[PDB]
Amino acid sequence: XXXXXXXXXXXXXXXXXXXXXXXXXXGYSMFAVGIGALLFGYWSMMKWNRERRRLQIEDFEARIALMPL
Amino acid sequence: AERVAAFLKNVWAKEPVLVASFAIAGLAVILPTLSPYTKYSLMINXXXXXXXXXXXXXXXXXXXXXXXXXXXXXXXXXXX
Repeated sequence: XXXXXXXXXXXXXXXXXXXXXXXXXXGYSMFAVGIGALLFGYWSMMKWNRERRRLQIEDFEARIALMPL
Repeated sequence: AERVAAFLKNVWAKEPVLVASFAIAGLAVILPTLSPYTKYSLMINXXXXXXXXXXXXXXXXXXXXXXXXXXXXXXXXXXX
């Protein structure tokens, strides 16, 4: 018997198929997070600015209180 | 709709960044006129003293007292 190269089929590798698929973000869903992060962003930032006003008047008060300076 | 809904989607299709350049900048003009909070920001801006206080001579004056904690003039109490 003579032995040569043998053939293999099984699944035939599956040639030409789109492996690319959309993931995580769809379109409308990411905009709700996007503007949602903005709405949370400005609201939390301005609370510290109002807290800065408590310091702002009190810091400049030191110059008014000190006249022997 | 002729230009409100028909022409708006055309801007989204070709060059979609143009939508944000008109909408965000447009709201920046409308909001500070209609919202009832803008007048509060000017109040604190005028209340914060940059220069030292000036003493005036008192001769029959209303709403004027000593430097000690007392009801005089107005004094800011807007939010804590």
